[PDB]
Amino acid sequence: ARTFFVGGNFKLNGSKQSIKEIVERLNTASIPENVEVVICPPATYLDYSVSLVKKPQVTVGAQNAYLKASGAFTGENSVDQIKDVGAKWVILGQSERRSYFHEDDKFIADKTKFALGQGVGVILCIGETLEEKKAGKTLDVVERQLNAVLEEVKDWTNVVVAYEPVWAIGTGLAATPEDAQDIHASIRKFLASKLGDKAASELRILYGGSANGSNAVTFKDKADVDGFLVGGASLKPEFVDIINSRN
Amino acid sequence: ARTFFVGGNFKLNGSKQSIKEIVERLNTASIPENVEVVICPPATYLDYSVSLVKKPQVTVGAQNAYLKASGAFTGENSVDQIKDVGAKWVILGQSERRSYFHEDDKFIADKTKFALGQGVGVILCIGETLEEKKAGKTLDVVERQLNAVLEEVKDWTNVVVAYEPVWAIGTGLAATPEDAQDIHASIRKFLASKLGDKAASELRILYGGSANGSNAVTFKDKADVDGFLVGGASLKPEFVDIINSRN
Repeated sequence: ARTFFVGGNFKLNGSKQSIKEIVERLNTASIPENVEVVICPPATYLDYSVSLVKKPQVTVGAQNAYLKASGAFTGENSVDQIKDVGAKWVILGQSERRSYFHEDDKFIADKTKFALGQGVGVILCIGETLEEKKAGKTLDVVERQLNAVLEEVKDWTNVVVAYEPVWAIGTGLAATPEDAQDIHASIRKFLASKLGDKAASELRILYGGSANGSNAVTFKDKADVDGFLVGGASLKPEFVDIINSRN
Repeated sequence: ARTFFVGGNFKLNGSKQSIKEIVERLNTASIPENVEVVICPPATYLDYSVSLVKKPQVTVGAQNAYLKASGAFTGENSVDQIKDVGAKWVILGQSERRSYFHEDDKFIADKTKFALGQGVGVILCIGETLEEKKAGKTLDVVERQLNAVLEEVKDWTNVVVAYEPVWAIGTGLAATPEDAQDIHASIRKFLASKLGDKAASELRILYGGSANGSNAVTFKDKADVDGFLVGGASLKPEFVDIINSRN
């Protein structure tokens, strides 16, 4: 049906030694032939991380890039440059970009149609902050985020959606598998009625936010929870345990 | 006296073969000893550029970084990972960053304090738009931008300032050798106000705004123009002509 995807966002972490030891353990882990693993390092180690990977199921992605591949856009990342180096994914739209780094939904929307225009796969994130949660505004916000992408992008084959309760981001208190299933399935029938039942049925919807070694098995029999976006334990050994969580 | 300095801000531009092509031209061309050349590629290509650099004057620097070193800040570059890959400089303030990406002056200041503290040199940019230019806001804008820094950073030994007349950067006109001289000299004495004659006497102010092979020699017997922050011509081969403009 859909393939189980485990994305590992490293974040502003990782040195050449630590990238050596993480992608060394992934080449040594015993994972299913039938699993999709994307490690997303800081751009300063993407080229290195692709030198190091020797397991076919693990491709490498960047964590942010800009919506034009060349020019005077100092400080920025480019899809063409990460692609040259051999990476196949870019995370667009993290709780650590939109809040702090002032990324407006249209900014992510336009960014997401140029990336797919360029061959790369996108990891798109959507998420409500605890007050939007306190006021029963979760779906109302997620649809608002998705709809800006939706007004721009119409083939979402190489798109994955990453739902991140902002209040579960690397706090240690995740959603329960049950709470997460409801919203995932809600996002999918919203995305059925906006894209088709076939495309809504192919799209992967990753849960993100305090996902870790021991709680991944509780999300084991959750149909609309197609994988995981692992931030904090992406740089821990229990990362293979979240990749073998349905194994 | 002040050492000649030539910074090469590549912006969002390059590929492995281009950065290979470019570093080899400097790796073998005639360049004065005691000139200071810093090439600033995209973050993806920083590690490789350092493996490629062989001519000692030439160090690599990153085009932008955050005010923290590790953590939850997706898409950001870290002062330590640039150091890890071996770049010795970070362009900050630079000017773009203020316009499209909205970096306020104090964001820059704090990022300069932390950056120097981390032991990485700062190329610091300053400048006014055509709207502060025709209004006659020029000097009080730069004094505000520099004052912001000045309150945080109280040692300026590994700082080079860059004045990008924003009415020139990528527009394709270089505001004269004469009014350039006068803006640098103005801002050298404002710094001397805030750090004494001593500090100001050794600090470098580089003219940014369209500098190139054909014209870098008309900035030659200009005293306060201590170097250049080349954008576009860094890619091109006249970048070598600009390291020899001052003979």
